[PDB]
Amino acid sequence: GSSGSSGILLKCPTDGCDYSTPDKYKLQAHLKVHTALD
Ligand SMILES: [Zn+2]
Repeated sequence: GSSGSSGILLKCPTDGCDYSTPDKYKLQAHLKVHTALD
C-alpha cells in the first residue's frame, strides 16, 4: 500500500460540500460541521 505524493487535498465526503484542506485532522473536525446539531 504505497502513497507516493504523501499529501493531497482532501475533499469533504459530504455530497455537495466543496471543502478541501491539505490537513487530515482539520478535515475530521469539519466533517462535524454537518452532523452538528444541538
Ligand atoms: Zn463538508
